Amino acid sequence: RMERDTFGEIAVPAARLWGAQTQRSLQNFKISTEKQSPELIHALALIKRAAAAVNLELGVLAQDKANAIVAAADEIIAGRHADEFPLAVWQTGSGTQTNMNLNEVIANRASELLGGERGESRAVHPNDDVNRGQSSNDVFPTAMHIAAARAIVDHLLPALRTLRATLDAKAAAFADIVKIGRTHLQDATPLTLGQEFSGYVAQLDQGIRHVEAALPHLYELAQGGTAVGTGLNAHPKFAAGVAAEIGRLTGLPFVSAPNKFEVMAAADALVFAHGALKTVAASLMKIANDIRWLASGPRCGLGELSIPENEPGSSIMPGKVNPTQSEAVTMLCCQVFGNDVAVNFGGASGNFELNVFRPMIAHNVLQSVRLLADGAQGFNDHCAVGIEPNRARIDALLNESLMLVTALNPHIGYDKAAQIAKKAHKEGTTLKAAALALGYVTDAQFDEWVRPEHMVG
Amino acid sequence: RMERDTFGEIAVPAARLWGAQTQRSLQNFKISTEKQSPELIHALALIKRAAAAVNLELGVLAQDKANAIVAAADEIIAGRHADEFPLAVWQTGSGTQTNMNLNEVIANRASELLGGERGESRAVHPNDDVNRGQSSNDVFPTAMHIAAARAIVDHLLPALRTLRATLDAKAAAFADIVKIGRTHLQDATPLTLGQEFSGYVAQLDQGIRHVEAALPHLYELAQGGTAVGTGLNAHPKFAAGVAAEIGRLTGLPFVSAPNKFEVMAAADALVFAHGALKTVAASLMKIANDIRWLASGPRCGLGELSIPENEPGSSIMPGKVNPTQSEAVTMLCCQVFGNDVAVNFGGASGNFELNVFRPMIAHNVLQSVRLLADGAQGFNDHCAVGIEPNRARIDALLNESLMLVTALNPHIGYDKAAQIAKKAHKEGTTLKAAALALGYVTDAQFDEWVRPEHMVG
Amino acid sequence: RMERDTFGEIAVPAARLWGAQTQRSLQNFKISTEKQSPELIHALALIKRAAAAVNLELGVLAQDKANAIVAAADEIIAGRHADEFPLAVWQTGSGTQTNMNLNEVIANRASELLGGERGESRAVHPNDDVNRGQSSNDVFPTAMHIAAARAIVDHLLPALRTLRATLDAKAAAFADIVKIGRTHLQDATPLTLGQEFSGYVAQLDQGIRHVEAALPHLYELAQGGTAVGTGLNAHPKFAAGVAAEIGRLTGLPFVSAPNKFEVMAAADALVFAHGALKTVAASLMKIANDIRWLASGPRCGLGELSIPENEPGSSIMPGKVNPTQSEAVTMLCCQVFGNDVAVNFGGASGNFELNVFRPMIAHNVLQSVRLLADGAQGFNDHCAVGIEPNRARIDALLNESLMLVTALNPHIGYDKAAQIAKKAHKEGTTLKAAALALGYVTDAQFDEWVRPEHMVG
Amino acid sequence: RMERDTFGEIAVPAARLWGAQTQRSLQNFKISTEKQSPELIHALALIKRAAAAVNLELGVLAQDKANAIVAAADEIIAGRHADEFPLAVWQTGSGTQTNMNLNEVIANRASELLGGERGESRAVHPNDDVNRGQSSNDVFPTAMHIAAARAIVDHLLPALRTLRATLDAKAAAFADIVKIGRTHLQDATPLTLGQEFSGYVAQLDQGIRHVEAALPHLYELAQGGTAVGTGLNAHPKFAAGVAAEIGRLTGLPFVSAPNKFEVMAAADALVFAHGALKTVAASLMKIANDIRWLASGPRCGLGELSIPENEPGSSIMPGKVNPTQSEAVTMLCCQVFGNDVAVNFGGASGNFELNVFRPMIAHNVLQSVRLLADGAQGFNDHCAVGIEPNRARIDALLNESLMLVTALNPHIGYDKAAQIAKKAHKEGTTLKAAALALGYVTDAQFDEWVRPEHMVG
Ligand code: NA
Ligand code: NA
Ligand code: NA
Ligand code: NA
Repeated sequence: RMERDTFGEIAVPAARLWGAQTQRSLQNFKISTEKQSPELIHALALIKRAAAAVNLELGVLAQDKANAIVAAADEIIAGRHADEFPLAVWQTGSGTQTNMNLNEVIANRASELLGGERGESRAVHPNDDVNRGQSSNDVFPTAMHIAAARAIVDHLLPALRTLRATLDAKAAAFADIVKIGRTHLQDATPLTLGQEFSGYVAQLDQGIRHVEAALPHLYELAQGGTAVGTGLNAHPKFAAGVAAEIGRLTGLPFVSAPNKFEVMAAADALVFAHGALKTVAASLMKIANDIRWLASGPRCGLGELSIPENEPGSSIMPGKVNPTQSEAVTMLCCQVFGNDVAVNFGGASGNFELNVFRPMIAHNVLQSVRLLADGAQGFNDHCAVGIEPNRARIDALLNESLMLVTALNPHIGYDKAAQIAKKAHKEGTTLKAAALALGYVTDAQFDEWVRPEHMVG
Repeated sequence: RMERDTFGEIAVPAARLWGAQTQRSLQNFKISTEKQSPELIHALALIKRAAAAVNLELGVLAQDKANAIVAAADEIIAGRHADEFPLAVWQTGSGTQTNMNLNEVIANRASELLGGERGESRAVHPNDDVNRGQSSNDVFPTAMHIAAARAIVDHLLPALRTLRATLDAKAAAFADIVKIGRTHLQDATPLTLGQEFSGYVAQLDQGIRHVEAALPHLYELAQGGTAVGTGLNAHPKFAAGVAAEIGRLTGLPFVSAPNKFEVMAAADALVFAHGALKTVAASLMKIANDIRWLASGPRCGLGELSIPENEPGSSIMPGKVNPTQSEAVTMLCCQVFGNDVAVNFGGASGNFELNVFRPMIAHNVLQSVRLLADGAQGFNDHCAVGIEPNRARIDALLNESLMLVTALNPHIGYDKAAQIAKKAHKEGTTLKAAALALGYVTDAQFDEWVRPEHMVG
Repeated sequence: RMERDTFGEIAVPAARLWGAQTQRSLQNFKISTEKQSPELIHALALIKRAAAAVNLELGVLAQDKANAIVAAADEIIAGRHADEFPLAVWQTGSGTQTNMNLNEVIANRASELLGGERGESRAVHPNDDVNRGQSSNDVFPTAMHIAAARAIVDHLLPALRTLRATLDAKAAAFADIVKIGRTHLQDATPLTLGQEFSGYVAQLDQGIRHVEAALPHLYELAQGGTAVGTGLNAHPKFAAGVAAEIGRLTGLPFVSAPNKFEVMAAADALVFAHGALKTVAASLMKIANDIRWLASGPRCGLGELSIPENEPGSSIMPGKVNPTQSEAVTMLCCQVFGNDVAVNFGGASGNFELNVFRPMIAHNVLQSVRLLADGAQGFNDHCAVGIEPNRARIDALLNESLMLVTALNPHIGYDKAAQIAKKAHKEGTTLKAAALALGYVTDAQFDEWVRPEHMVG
Repeated sequence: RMERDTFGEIAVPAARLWGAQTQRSLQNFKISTEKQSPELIHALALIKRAAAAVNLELGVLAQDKANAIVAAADEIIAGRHADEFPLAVWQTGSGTQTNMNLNEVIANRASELLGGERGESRAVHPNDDVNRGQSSNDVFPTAMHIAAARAIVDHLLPALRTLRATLDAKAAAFADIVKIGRTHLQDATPLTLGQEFSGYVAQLDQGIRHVEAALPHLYELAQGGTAVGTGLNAHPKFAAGVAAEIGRLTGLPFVSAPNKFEVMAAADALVFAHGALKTVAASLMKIANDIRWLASGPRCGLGELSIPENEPGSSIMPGKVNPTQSEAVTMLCCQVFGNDVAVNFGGASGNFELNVFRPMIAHNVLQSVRLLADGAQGFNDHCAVGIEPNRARIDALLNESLMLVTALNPHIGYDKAAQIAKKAHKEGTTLKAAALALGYVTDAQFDEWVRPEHMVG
């Protein structure tokens, strides 16, 4: 069919629900392959849903149009129009082209829901009805905040809490397994496997609190600032009304931003939220790395842990288990670190009344949230829940090390203890063998005095 | 149908061409939505094509299988199997799961081409035939290098050369337009609009040479290193043969890497290539920014340039032209900067015989190439070719500035010249008006002595 | 003099207060020129001061030694031993060499304070007295947290609050100055200069709250974890005692870390704090940029603001004022963004019981704090306090723009309003001139209907 | 004494050689503690030396002044005026304040060398003589290029070549030591220790070539572009003359930049050079990491290598050797990655005729060069030259692994080989023990058939 905009008319495939402007600009920006995320499209649709409800309640929009717009927005949110959003991330820096994409798709679909047709005859107008009371300039920042906040609360925090619960159950189960510490990669003072795991659990607790610290600023919505922040041409109740309705729809305490200029001229809440995300990435990197190192072998590595084997091995290559989950996590943590830089450059580069690096900022923040959430969940399900200690190997490393010699200090003094360690080292023997050789400690004394289970605090 | 691997059997949709391992691991890594790029899948298929040809020539693979494998690989390369590669970037760090995806799809399709069926009855074996003489460990590094090099030569360099040609044609056309320089954002010494544009052209020339400097290392292929770099179990002629065949297929001087350990244990060629890409990003950022600033207005900005209007305006809002191409470019340049960090962290994090951050490294490098290439092309087509000078505005800024006062220095000395500038500034007048007021310069003298066209070198 | 360690003896200049190990390792790490910051050295000295007091109170350290150690630590904190800390940042990753530097300097100086001598005869032992109850492994993380927290509270937050107060006083003063908005760099809807400034103020408020959100984790101290986190060989009251004493000394609510493993195996609090710092950097970049752009000229820029001239101009080059403070700030904001990446790579790279990227992490975090604090203060003092509006220029841009045409919409309808704007644009005239020409609006009507002061909400 | 500038007079300590402007602006920029590097100050002095010589040769500068300026510049270059350059990096973005610092110090010192005095009576004028024919705008870019190029050629490349030679001598010495490979951290196919080391050597060769690829653009000098690139007010022979003289002084092929606008409006050569530097950082990270991992223990790590012990150990803690050199290198590699981001943001942020992020860009590039050069040298001297293989441990890991089972494939087939590996794994025995138990291979057959020395290509 032919759709129309202020430049004229243009053919749009009958099967598609977008209009003139989307079609026109689907030719101006063949840049790469990244498109707006479903999360972001859904957040935009939620704003359109909320605006229709509020505009109905205020008496400025007819009920039939309002209801059809709400129903169309709900279909988008339910995932039923996956193919109607074809535009690139690399577009207008305000996200205008994508705002128009929502307006046109919702107008065409709402028109069908009213018994009408797609295209120039439609009863619902993209700008005058779907976009009523809004500007591209205040809609897109609003959608960024909503998309990021909901992804954090509904996807990331629960995944982190699940992994935390698992590692804490493992910590409890491993509380009595004494192992050799490693500092600088070198044999060190003992601790329990449970204590080491309790570190990971605490890192997750800290990360969860840091991420939560990003929410209050994200909850502040630009909607109602209109073109430049002043609220010119907005209905006086729209800002508060839309924010309350978004709150009702999401279950989260969204509020109208106390300073519209700040949340339009800048995307600082996304910069800060991403700072929290890269803190989680640093923790997950460490956790994932420790686990793959501790499970390395089966015979020329550390060998302290066994992990589940996800993908089929060789039969000739037992018990070679590649730590695929740790590799996926460590890779995505690198991606989060890169994404932070892209967000930072964009966030820093606002000019005057509007930051126009927005589609890129949103693309990165939402990707980072998905990566960390799915990564934590997958690592939980396919690795962490099945971690097992190799108890004999752990205990052999512990007792064949040189590190337990400090237990002898009270009983024979530092110098003789040091003398035994040096001799075991030089000769390739156990501490016990060297201690017996020097005549400094009987077999029975060694066993009574050298108790790893008493050396862990 | 039921397909089988060493863990057992698993259902695969009849409509799909992949096998047991792809299907199995399409459930282990539901991480986010990023999949391997077509560029990378094509480079992998090219290796399989080359291996089949070489293995035929060496006499180790039957002609019928070889021909069917080549034909299947060609179909993948022609874009006919877009839906047969469903795996995430966030997978095995070696890219093994994706190597298996190629082997299985090509085996199933080659089997059809031989008159056979998909699945367990197939005549072509994914590992024993499609993967003959190869390891996942040496295939994936090879494909990274090929994908990056071809994308650079076939996509990025031509786009950069096109933009360079356009800006140089503009430089020539604007060679006699004298304008006010700006340093620190402040009014400064004059230059021509052509000279300013010649800067952009030179930045593109420099960038093209820097990017070309990344090619020789990318041309070095790991193929033939097998599991750990030694070439154990490779046919002795395979490494050289495959590299020559990849050379023939691509038209580029690919060679067998002189040190297999280096191109397997590290992805340093990709790290370096991405260093070149972020240099281009810094240049494009500057170019894109200057152009949008110089075109800012229509009345409260700089106003020196007009740019084409891509997307329909308002009718009420002439001549407001949002610089959409500059916004797309500046955003993607931010993305390239982030991508560099992700590449760097991954590149730095190899252990012993294999770097296993590879799918992430490849994802970023290939994205950056696409962004810069399509970005440069779009900026060319939709902005640069239609840049026009606002000649009256440029000349008004020039002659109403305070900067031309230095022309008077030889004729009345520094102090009187400085005296005129200070008076024009204080009084809000032209230099000429102040010069006449002080009685230091006649009207006729001003016009004879103050010649911007002689102040540009 | 000759000082001694377990490798033997080594000459130390008589004029210096350090000992064998510092001297020895002042030759092993001639890497570049960066040394530990005074902030970090002071935080280390504070720990030694606190340990001495606590160890005295517990009865394990003699009063004379305790008092001399406290007095020596105080001298370091007062800045009296600036030349006694010669080691590089690029040292042991645990900061051990620097811990030893504190122990040796304090031992030698305390020995002098007791009537003794520097060197091998000293009454105070670096390890057995100054380092009593401590490990390098738990001291350095403790000092990182203290140094970062105090620098945030005592240096950065007050500087940010001072700049915020100034910009808010400016906002109030400029509340009635109506100006042209700019979105995408293009002329847009009006707002007041005060409203625009209120955006900056709100960004600072947000940043201050985000930075404060980093403090609780920084307040958690590793001290008492000893070698690997377990607290082996620590006096049972030392951890709580030292944290309380650091609290008393600083006025801040430092506490013993609930999980020692987490704050030793990782530096995640510093990663998060730096995430807050780079959020402030993104805001300051925007603020500093807007101000220099708005002050650009004097005649070929935007020209809306005048800023103080710090450094002497030319006399021939009035009124060229280079925005030096904005340049310093924008440059240091770039540095903060880089520093974040270095912190992130280090933070992510802990192994097992100890993260050994610590001197580098600390160097970056503390540099970023200093840069942002001194930058905000300097920008306040030398730029922000003296910002003045160029009222005639602002009002001329406003009224000579095309943007005020929307005021006519209610009185003559959109189409005629749009018609006037298009004609002014095409002809190079004011809106009023075009409106009179078309006979759509009288002079008196224009003035009554087009009221910028009513178009700002 | 009192010195004077266009704002008036100001006290300068009699002991210091700088003048009014340096003193004045030593109060405007108390930002943090970073000052211009000696490398950069020396490069600036070299330009002043070259300008004096050229200006003498052209007849525009008196011989006595020229000679005194040259002599003063030489003293600065010889390191004799370390305390005369007190300004911060965080200054004018053009580096003007630092250009003035050189002009004033050289003028005052040259005046002394002519029999005159420091201060207002001086015979040599900072601007009119020391800065003759130059602008701050073209001097600073010139000095950045010189400083970076010389640091690369004279400091970094030789250090990299020294480390490369050492690791290649080690590779040769270890060519017959067969060891277990590791991929994904897991036991893998064998290779020689020499082959593994040859990887590191090849990474260094590649890095050296990549760094060399940055030199031609760095050799292009802005000097002669004057204020905005046009060369207005430059002597027509100055650009070529100064570049030739800098070439003569340094031994390097410096040339006048073919496009002055490009090397003034942008610092793209520094962006690219830093891209090369971060490639070297990725390689050094890997090398340094592998070595510390391979030397980890003495008993609960990998244990394949011994490294020199730099700093004194414990006596009680043999043979615990912390890998301090690897820690210093890995930390500084993180710093280089961060520095790249700061350089990139600055490089991307030029406006119109001048990039004014220059002191920050230079600070980072020159720091990265020093870190990598001193890091490589220190790692060479204090680690690499003394690396020794633990031959018994290497051979025990090899022969007690499961990996050698593939040697049996030709002699008993895959299935029986796989059967032996599975049994050794399950039972905790050697492959030989399991092979004998199953009756599949005699003792004599095992030794004849399983030859690690034939499994390395
Ligand atoms: Na003793
Ligand atoms: Na004069
Ligand atoms: Na109308
Ligand atoms: Na068999």
